[PDB]
Amino acid sequence: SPMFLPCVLVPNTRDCRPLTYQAAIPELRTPEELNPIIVTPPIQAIDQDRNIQPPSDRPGILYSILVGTPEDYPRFFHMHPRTAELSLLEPVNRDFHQKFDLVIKAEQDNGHPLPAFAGLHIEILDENNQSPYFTMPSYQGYILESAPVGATISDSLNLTSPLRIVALDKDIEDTKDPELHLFLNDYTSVFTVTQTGITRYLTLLQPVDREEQQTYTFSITAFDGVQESEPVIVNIQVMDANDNTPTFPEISYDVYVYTDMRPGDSVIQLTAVDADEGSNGEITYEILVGAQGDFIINKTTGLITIAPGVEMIVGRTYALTVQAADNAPPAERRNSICTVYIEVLPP
Ligand SMILES: [Ca+2]
Ligand SMILES: [Ca+2]
Ligand SMILES: [Ca+2]
Ligand SMILES: [Ca+2]
Ligand SMILES: [Ca+2]
Repeated sequence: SPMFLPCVLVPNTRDCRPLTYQAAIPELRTPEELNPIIVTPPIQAIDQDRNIQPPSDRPGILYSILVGTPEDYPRFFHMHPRTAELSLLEPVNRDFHQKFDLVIKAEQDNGHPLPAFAGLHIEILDENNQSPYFTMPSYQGYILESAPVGATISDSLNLTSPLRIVALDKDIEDTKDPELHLFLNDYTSVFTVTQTGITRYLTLLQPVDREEQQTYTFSITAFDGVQESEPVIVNIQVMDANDNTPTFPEISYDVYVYTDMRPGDSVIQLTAVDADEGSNGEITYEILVGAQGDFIINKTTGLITIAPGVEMIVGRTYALTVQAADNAPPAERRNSICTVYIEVLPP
C-alpha cells in the first residue's frame, strides 16, 4: 500500500516501475569514514490517500531489510526503522564480497501492515589503495659528456642500451600503463623523465660537462594520485670525452743559458694542463724541431735539458718548437705548441 519514491511511470500503463535503489561502498573504508551510506535515489515510501494533504512529521512508516544475498549482509548493514538510513557496520573486503542485493520492506505501524517492497543493490568498489613501486632497488646510468640535449641515459659503459625505469602499481592490471607521475627530488633542470609508459627513460635537458661535475645522485618518487612510492635512488656517471687540449701557460718562452753548463742540466721546466680523464688527460712532450741536437726534453716530465756530448757556445740562439699532446687515440688526440727561445750567455 505505501509506494516507494520515485514513481517512474511505465508508459502506456498506470504502473510504477519497480524500484532498485543503488548504493556503492569503497572497499576497506570504515563505517566512521563512510556512514551514512548514500542511496540513489534516497529511500522513501509515502501513503496514497488522506495524505493528499501535507504530511509534515510522523509518516508512520517502518523500514527494514526483508532479505538479501549473500546472506551475511546483516554483518555489514543495518537500516534505521523510521528513517531508512543505511549504516555500514564493518569495513568490506572486496576479495570476499563484491556486491549485495537486498529487498527493502516498507510497512505501516498502525497495526494494519500492507507491505511494499523495493530492491536495494550495493556495489563494493575497487579503490586506488596500493602504492606504486619500482621494480629495481636502485638505478645506475651512464651518459657521455658530448651527448646533445635530448640524449637518453644508458644503463652501461658501452652506451648501447637505454636506462630502463619500470614503475608499476597493483591497482592497475598487467601490461596496462599505470599513468604514474614521477617526481625527481633534484637536478630537474638537468634531467627529465619521460612522462608516459610502463617503462620510463631519462633524457638530458642540459648538456653535461664531466670536468664540471662527474656524477649525479638523486631519487625518484612515483605518485598515483593518492599515495607515493618509496623514493628510489639513482646514480648517473658522466663519461669523459677528449674535449680538452693540452695547454701551455704561454705561447712562447724566453730563456737564457750559460756556457759553463754541461749535459744533464735543467734548462727549463715546461708544464701543460689537460683536464680530461685518464689517457685523455695524459700528456706527452716532444721537441718537434729547433733544438739542433743541443737540447732534449723528458717525454713525460716536460723538462728540457742539455743533450749528452754537447757544449754550449757563446752566441748561439735556438728556436725550439715544443709539442704537448694527450694520449687519446690518434683520431681524438689533441695537442698545442709552445716555442722556447734559448740564448747562450757568459756567466
Ligand atoms: Ca585496489
Ligand atoms: Ca595505486
Ligand atoms: Ca668537458
Ligand atoms: Ca685532453
Ligand atoms: Ca673531458
